[PDB]
Amino acid sequence: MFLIHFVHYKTILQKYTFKFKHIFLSIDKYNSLFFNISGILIWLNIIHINIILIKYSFFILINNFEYLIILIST
Amino acid sequence: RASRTTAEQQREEERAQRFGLGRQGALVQDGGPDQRTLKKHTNDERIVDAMLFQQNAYRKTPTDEHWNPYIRRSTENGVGHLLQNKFDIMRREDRLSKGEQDL
Amino acid sequence: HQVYLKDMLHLMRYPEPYTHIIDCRTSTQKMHRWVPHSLWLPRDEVEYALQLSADEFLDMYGFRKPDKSDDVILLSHNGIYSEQAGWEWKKQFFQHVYNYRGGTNELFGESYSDMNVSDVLSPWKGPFPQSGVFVDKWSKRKVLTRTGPFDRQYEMQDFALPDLELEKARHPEEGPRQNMPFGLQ
Amino acid sequence: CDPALTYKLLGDENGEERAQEAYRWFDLALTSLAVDVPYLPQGTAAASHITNALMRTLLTCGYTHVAAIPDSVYDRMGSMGISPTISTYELVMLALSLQGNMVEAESILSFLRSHHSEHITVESFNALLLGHREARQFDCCDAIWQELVDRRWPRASPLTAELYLRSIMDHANTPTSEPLQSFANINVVEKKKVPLVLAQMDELGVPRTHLSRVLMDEVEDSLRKFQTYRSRFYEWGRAVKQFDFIEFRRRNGWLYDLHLMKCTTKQVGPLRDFNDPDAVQGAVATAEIPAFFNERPAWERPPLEETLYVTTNKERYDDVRGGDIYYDDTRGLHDRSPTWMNEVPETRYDRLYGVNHPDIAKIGIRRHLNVEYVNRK
Amino acid sequence: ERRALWAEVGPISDVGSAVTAWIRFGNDPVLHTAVPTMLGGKFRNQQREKESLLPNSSSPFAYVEDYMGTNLVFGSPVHAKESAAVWATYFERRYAS
Amino acid sequence: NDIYRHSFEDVQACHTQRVTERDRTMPPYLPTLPHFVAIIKKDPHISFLLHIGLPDRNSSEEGSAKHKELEKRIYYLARALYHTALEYHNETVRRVNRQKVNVAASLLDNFVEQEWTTILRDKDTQNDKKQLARRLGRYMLFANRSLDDTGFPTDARADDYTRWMAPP
Amino acid sequence: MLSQNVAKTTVPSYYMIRTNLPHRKPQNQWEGVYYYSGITKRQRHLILL
Amino acid sequence: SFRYTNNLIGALKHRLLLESSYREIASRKFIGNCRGVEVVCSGYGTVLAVQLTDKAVWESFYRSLDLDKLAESIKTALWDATRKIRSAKEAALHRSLSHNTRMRASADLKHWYEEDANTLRPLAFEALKHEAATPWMQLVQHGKKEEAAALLKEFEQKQPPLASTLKAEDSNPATIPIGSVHPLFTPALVQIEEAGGGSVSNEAVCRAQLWELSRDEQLFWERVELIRKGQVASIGSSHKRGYADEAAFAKDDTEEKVQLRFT
Amino acid sequence: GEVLHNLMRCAIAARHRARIMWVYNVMRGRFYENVVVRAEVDLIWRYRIAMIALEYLLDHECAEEAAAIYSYLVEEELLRCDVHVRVGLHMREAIAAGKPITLNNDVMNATSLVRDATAVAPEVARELQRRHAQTLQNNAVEAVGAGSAPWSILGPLTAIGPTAEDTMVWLQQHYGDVDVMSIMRWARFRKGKDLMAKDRPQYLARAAAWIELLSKRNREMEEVPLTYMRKSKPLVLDTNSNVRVAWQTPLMRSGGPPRLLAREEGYVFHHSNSSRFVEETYRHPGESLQSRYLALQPLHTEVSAKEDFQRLYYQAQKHHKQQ
Amino acid sequence: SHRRDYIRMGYIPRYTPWEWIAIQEADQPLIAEQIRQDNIGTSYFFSLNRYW
Amino acid sequence: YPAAVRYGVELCTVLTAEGKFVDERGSGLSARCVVNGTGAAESVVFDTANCNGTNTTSVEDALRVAHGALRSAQDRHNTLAAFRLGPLSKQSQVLLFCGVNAYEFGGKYARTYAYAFEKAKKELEATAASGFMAPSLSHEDTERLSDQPTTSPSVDRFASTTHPEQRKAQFVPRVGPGSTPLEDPAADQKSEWS
Amino acid sequence: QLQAQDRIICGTHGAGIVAHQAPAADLSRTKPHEGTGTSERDPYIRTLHNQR
Amino acid sequence: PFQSNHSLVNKYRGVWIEFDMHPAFSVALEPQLRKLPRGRTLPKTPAEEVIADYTALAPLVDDEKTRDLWLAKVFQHCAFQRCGGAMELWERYCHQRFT
Repeated sequence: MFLIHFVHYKTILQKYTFKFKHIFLSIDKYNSLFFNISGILIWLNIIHINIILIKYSFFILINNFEYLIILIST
Repeated sequence: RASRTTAEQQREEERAQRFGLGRQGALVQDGGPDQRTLKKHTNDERIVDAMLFQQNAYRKTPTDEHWNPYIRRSTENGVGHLLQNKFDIMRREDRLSKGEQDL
Repeated sequence: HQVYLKDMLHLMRYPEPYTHIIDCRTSTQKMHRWVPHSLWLPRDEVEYALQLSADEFLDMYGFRKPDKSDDVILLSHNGIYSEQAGWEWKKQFFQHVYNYRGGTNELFGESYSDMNVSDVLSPWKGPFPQSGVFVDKWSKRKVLTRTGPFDRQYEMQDFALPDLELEKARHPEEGPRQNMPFGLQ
Repeated sequence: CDPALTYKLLGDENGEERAQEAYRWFDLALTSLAVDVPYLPQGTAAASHITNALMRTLLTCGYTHVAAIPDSVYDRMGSMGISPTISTYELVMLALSLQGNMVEAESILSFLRSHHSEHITVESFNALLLGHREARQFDCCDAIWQELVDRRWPRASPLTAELYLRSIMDHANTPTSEPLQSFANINVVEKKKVPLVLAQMDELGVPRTHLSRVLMDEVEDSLRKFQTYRSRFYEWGRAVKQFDFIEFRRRNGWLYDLHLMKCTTKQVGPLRDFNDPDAVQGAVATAEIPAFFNERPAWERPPLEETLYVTTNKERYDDVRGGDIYYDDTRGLHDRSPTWMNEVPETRYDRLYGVNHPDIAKIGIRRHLNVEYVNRK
Repeated sequence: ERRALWAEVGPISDVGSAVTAWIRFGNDPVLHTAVPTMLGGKFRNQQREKESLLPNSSSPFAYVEDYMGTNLVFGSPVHAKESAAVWATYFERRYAS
Repeated sequence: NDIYRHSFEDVQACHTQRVTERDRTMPPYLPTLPHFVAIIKKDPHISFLLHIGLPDRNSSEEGSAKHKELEKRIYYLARALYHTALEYHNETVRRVNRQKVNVAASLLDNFVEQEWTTILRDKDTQNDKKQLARRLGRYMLFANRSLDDTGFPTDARADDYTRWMAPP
Repeated sequence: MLSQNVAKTTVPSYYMIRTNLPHRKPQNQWEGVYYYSGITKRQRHLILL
Repeated sequence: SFRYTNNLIGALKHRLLLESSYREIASRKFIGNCRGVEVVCSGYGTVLAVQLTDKAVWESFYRSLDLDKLAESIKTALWDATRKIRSAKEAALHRSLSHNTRMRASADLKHWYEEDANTLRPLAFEALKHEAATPWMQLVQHGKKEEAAALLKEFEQKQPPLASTLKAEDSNPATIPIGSVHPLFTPALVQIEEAGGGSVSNEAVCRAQLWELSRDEQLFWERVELIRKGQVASIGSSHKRGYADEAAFAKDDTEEKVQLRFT
Repeated sequence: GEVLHNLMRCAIAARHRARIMWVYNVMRGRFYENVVVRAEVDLIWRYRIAMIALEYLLDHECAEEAAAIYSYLVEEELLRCDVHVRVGLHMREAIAAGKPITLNNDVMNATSLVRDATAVAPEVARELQRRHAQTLQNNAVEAVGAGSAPWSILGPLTAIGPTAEDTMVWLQQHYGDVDVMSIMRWARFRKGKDLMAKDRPQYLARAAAWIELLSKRNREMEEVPLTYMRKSKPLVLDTNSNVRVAWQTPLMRSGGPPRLLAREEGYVFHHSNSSRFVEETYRHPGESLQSRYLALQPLHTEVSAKEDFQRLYYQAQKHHKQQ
Repeated sequence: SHRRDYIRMGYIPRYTPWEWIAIQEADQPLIAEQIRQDNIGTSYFFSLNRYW
Repeated sequence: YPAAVRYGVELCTVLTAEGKFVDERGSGLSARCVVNGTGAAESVVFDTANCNGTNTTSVEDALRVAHGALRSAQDRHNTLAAFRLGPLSKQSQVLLFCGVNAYEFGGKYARTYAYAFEKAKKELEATAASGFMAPSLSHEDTERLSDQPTTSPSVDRFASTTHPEQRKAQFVPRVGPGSTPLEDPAADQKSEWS
Repeated sequence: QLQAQDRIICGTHGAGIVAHQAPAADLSRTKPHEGTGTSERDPYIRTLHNQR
Repeated sequence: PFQSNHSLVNKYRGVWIEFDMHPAFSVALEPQLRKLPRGRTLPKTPAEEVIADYTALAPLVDDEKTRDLWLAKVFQHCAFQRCGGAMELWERYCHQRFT
């Protein structure tokens, strides 16, 4: 048995904020310093490709993993 | 009474239009009813529902996440949860009335 | 999330106004008993049912929307359809969706198997699928992957039984594996 | 076992009524003392002792009475002309410290050290420590502790040591703001000072066991975190221990912060400067930046990018020949097959195909079950 | 069900219990029984306007009514008759459906 | 609404909600003028002035005048706070209402401090009026007291409160 | 099954012999040594009890 | 089984502590003394007796005879007594709030200001129907029903005023009935408790829950049968299409690749 | 227990109280030693070690150490161990006979040492009263800097009644919280020779000093009367921040208007190393160009930062009877 | 941590920031033998002998 | 309804009532006092003009007259408050006694309300015996697994109780301050310090 | 000896070199290190230290 | 958490009995208790000797707690010696009133 018909009131006001970042916002990524590259010399026992525009400006980088490559003013 | 009901309908339709409430297209689509085109910087029912879910997410009490001491002492939402005794409450009230930085 | 037999019995004895116990069982010919405080929202209709408005849902299902904030607990046979429906509820962003694993089947001690699925798989009669072929990113060699004819499911279903007297029945006498050399067993 | 919390909680034990009773008892005690020429009742040892007792019993009442002690009780004693004592100064210092007002609690101790030296007892230092702990002035609390350990005559009490340790541990647990909270919390370093304090307590003769067990649990936590011995340091660097830690992290499913087990695939390209776009740029180094240094700003990001879209970073099975070997897929959470209607069993809603705004009430079920049906529409 | 059987009596059967409950609710037997009652915005002077359709009772517990207006218990004879008629119509429609 | 009624099944389905005492029902601290005046008079200094601090209202004609002016100022402050609580949702009028709140609080504080000075300056043992007045606190002012929509101190920070309530 | 356990080493081939790519990550000097300073759940429960 | 029930438990323990405090205050006498005069009042704030301690000391002070000074002293003593009553009233609430942590789950600070001394029990405008009442009524308003019945039977056969009824052991929170623990919904919490004595009657609540559950069972079965009728009317037959089973495993296509031809 | 007792004996011989406290701490031990390795010292050995620690510490005026060790003793109720061991020694012979009854109160009191302490207690009370009276008189004399002072009159000490029950209850009425019976039983047996059956005054002084050191209430009772610190306010004509206007009590002020209390008129505690206290009055500007245009010249009369009520009363006492 | 133009734009700090200093200091424990506290005299007899 | 009852119990708190008392001992001296509500103490006054010119009135008689005046004023104020609150009190009682079905404690949840009340009633003594320290709101002091009820948050609800990476509240695990595992807290990193 | 040092450095969120001059939220619980950027007393980034 | 491959070397590795009696009773029974096991110290006295001492001296000492502790020590000693004859002591003393 019921007697009174009434409207429904609810306090949907949370008035609160909860922010928690996920790990994928923190997982590291590769970053590097960039400079205007002035050419690459790919050297081997005999064969060497030589792509150079201008001379070295400040410093010269060397990578030897598959092909010995010297980047000039990179 | 008619004006009261009309005002209620006006309020609800204004809220729905402002928040993008309701379905986007027909009830039954070719691939399903849950197909919406979330335009950038446009409010939507899916966005408000996602916001509420992300904020609550099986939350029992606001203090449920407050097991970590840094979370407990963070005062981003407020400082009510850090007052646990009438002495502290009255001291804070006295200092704020005096016009000093709250401890 | 989970809800257990103790919680279900406690809810049956002492109910609360804002925990909707949804009985998401299809094929009404199978269901016989009524779980207490339960409301019928079948999983085959939940996808459209959750899209309706408050009155739009009330005038069609005889009860109002769970308000997307109240707790909902889903029951079905073996807890399979209940889990599938809870997926849809979570996709609709309901805050508290719980599944009762075992459902009415374990609650009433009957044996109903909705979504009849066999744990074992038929042997892979075809060749190794192309989708599982892996090519090296440096040497460009073709490499395999645990899929298709051979994978973890096949290994698990082939694994030995926990009972020794049942295990000895499978393998023949004088060793479990003799098709292979002594040092490779 | 927190003295500050004891003082804060004893007020709720009907402090105001007990304070009024104490005031009445003090008044009648003065009347009964007057019957022991124009100065004897005012200036005597008994009057000062009674005033000290009144201050001590008012210390345990509510905030109103402890705030009224230093400005009402002290001033009334001065007006009556009762000579105060070191206990009186200690109690007024404690009253000023409990309310967080340390600017005056320091000045009164300065007066005591200037004019009434070689009379300061230990309790002044713990009063100042309690006030600083309540006022969140842990740097000044450390300064006072160092002054005490340089003095060594006040003979630092177990309570004083406990107060300083509790202050430093509270400072350790206090979090910083978000710019300092982007990495791990930096205030946890404050627990490293605990072994130093324990060694200084050993030198000062303060017993270690007199500390409360609640404090001792956290003290042992900080010791197990920052107190490795040399003998165990000779062996903590090995392979078995590190790999066991790796196995524990794998078992608990947290391998995002391990050098050996984490391989990073994402790379960030250069920025095309508009000053001179002719020149091309090449990398000269490589760094493991935590990826929140260079994030996509929020306004050019999909909405919250977490619940709406599920993203998995997998690897191509075809020959890459150069490119992103590990690429991520971004599928919407609510995504379904374009032909889901016929792949799911047919239901009651199939008859509503193509209608923009169907009148669901006509197909509604409640109409037949309720005989008094009426449409809000 | 084996412990909660048929309800032999209501919550308060005897008027001896009713007076106890009335006092227990927090009502003073003098002032609460002496405050006047208002019907339709008037204090029911002139002895409740002499004869009235409603009984001259001060307690609204005498005036309690079901939501549909069907007080078939302790009500007027004609009121109970029409309430029974309303219930019969509603239930016959529901069972016909 | 007394003559006519809703549907029986409508009310039957409506009663399934079972309004909860914690959040579903309306809070007991709804903003009302008697509530605001009660919480204003709850202050120990205000109560002291109302009861013993002022001279007897029926004794001297000046006592009655001071009492009626003090209660007028208290009523003004309570009504200003009540209007602020009512219009607390929108901020266009909240600031201009808080200006009236500030003015009323300043008037009340000025009167209270003047009366406290005079009742401590006017010209002994066993808990007399002057001893009780000195035993009371320092009269936390109302002109710089934080309240929000309920007459209670806010749980937000001082910066948040002072940016909520600032002149337009 | 865990989604974090990935392939650190490349599939065996002749690159590992004919190229100068190192087969292990160089040591990170800034990352400290892993040591054990935790509390188990039963230990915490026993302390509270 | 995690939010509503736990929050209700916290609220009910808080209200039990408040009701025990109400009993303690109502069964106590507070003495407020200002100069010569002293006023003893009950827990409701009603004056029980005004006396003058130290008559020899204060006769010269109060002196013809002075009236305004005596009146102001009496008023000060009465205000002191009322202030002490309100201070104890608030202190009990503060203790309950500080010792109850389920109220600390909600970060709101208003739980401290919601129940100030004005809005707590007992009340000064409520003492007439309690103190002036006969002991039978006084103890029947407090939930003790067996004692009330025994006293009524004895009567029909033949210092604070509430000290006789509200005993020291009555302040124990384990003696508070459901009807009296929450003074707000007392008529609604009277039905649940048993008619004989003050205790929970599980029979009544089981009966009500069982009746409601039977009604809901009939409604549910009607609803589900109507839904199934709608289903079978909407679609042709009662059969239902099966679901495709999601599996990470690949599929074998040789069966569909193989076809026949004639030679 | 024997090893730790020897360690503490060596520390006492070396006169190293820091190492004495360290060995007491290691005797108490911690969780790891007490419950994991299960290597804890015997209870009687703990009592003996703590007792010898007290004997060394609190006859050299080590108040904090004595208080710490006594708090440890009362934490686990080791005060009556010296009579428990005696009744156990008696039960050593009693077990060679019938019925070694339990530790009744009468059986405990039947021992000789407790009866001797009860007999000696009135002398201890008399010595305490005399020493406190002399200390109070000396404090008054050193406060006035001469000789009679109002401080020495009506001290916080009550006259004793010539009855044994009143004498016994006076110890509880004044100290009450140090177990004077157990202190008077510990005071005897100095280096193996008891003092009750020997020179009394040394024992009386030792017991009185022990009670005075252990009783915190006694420490609060006997204190040197300090001086009333004066509050200060910043100058209206702010010429400097170190100098402040001091507040003068009505006792010091011969006249002055009926001012309110210090806090009400505005005064706070401020004092530093380089601080001075003054009374500020600006020079009255006579009507001229300087008054019309130039700012007022302040005038600060330097006053003391402290006021000594004891010396003020001492001066008035002999300023009155001289007339 | 707020330096958006880091590494990519050629910004590499000359001085290690206080946040990183505190992080690295708090990551590792402290050796208890580095306090080298001494209160009692040297042991001439037993300290050298000790246990094998 | 709760707002209405709060208004009713708050209005008479600030409202006041005046009372009079004339001495019955033959002396004409009377006493008039305006008593307040809950803070039942406000202005009082004696009128010595009414009594005879002898003015032979005892201080005890004056105290008795003041007592009578205060008692009369307080009972008048109580009667005024009862008259103010009665008409609404009866309607509130009728509403609560009739519309019980639409309440938490009225319908099928009456058993839940009784169970919660009994549990709180029983746990109050447990807290008192444990020293008013709120004994582990999160049930961890329970020496037995059967001791902790089924309503405690301590019982896990995550799927795959033995597998990590699935014991997450949301679709992706989240980190709080720094990079702490907020989703599944470990024993060491959670503390009840202060 | 900078002039008005207390107001410029210890009193201004911009240190005297920041010109603080979608609407701002009405009732917002802003973070301790941020603000709505309405005026100087409520800058977008707060500079004054919360400590003493 | 610290999980060590090697077991804790300093572990007691046994059942502890929490022996704690009144100091007077302990020193009185010291001549008898020397034969009973002490903390990590186990005398090799014959078990029948201590059993006879207990059965001959227990009625003399009037303390239920002391008797219980003494019987517990007797049980511990006879368990260390693996002497099965001591159950008669339990049936003589404890069985009538404890279970």
